[PDB]
Amino acid sequence: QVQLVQSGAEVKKPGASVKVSCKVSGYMLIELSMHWVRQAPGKGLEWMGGFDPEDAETIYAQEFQGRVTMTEDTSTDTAYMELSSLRSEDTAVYYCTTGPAVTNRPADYWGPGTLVTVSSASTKGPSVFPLAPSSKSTSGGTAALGCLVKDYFPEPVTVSWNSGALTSGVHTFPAVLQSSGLYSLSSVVTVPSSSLGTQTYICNVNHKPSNTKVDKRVEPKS
Amino acid sequence: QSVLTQPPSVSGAPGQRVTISCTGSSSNIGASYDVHWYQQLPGTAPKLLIYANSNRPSGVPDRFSGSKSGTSASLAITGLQAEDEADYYCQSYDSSLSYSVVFGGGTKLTVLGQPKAAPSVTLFPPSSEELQANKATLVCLISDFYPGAVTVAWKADSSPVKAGVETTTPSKQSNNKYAASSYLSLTPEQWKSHRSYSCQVTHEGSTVEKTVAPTECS
Repeated sequence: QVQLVQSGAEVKKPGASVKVSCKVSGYMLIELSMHWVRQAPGKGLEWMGGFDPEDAETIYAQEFQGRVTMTEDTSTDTAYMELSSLRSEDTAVYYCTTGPAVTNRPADYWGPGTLVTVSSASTKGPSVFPLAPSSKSTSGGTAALGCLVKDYFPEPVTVSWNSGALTSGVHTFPAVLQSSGLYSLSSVVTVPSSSLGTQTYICNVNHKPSNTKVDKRVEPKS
Repeated sequence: QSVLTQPPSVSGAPGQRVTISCTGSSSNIGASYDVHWYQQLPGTAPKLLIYANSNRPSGVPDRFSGSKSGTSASLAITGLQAEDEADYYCQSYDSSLSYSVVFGGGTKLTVLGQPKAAPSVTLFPPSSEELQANKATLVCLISDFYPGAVTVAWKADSSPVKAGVETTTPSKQSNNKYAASSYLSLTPEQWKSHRSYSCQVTHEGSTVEKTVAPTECS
């Protein structure tokens, strides 16, 4: 079918430009109508532009005309959106979307999105601390342990446990914005309490804006 | 704001039928351009729900249907289920200047009558690694509560404390309950100089309090 992968989140300065990529697999790019739709945090969907197969032309939305460029590399099945003269109102998740060009549909498939943050503040990778299991985090046959992902910027951070081999009973919480203007979040996993002496637990933290990954071993409190 | 207009919110009880309208103009829906609908579940990307006014993509249940008449379109959900809590967006095309894709402003759907659920609260003390870095953070994690309103208070020993507390707004989980977290920032000397700290979570008149103490290695 169609699968889409996008470039990673990043912070850009006001007045700068951003270039977001979208790599397509399953269908060749020539068979697809590519579009870009953004969503500012807590707001609705805004179409930026995309391919009109009836005229065979890429058309931009009025509000971005003169600031946006959409291009493609069909040798690599990759589409690109570049947005210039960035401002606060451009902080948003940018989705590539596509529909088969044989249809008029623009968004049968949505990419995973790329969060672009427009700010004068610089990128900061996280400091990761273990949240060790103890008698005060146990619930009989299960126990809670976690990771504290401190003082990063911009969003997002993702967390997995044991490389994704633990999924049931993972909960990664939304981040807090601290007085410093930096974010923190936590992730917890519930595991068997009998296990804790012998099993290895690792939180896998990904901060794409800083090109940082941290695998933090979480050991029982001693 | 939006070129297409939707209600901000709709609600119904499980098993009932609810409708979401989408009104446009003679340059979009009234020009006979198709209307598609997208569902955005809490924490996810939008996904196609209805296409070409009334058709279901593979995988969408037959409880979802759509229609169009004149300048308006409507999404109907029968047999409403708690998993249908989501934001719903209509989409069409508008020829006022050139080709364009236009969206509705979205509708938040609430499923009424969901049972109250008390919070699960876990409180972690500062890690040894963080203390050795001359910092200290208490972490209060609050999950699986319903409805979404929760109050969080902290105590140092028995006395209320506000300095250093930073708390997130409740956020809808994928299971329709809510999560929040609260962080108390202290110096290592403050952490070591009290007998205990507590996080108190109040939800629908009842309170869950967890405590940690620097003299525990538990």
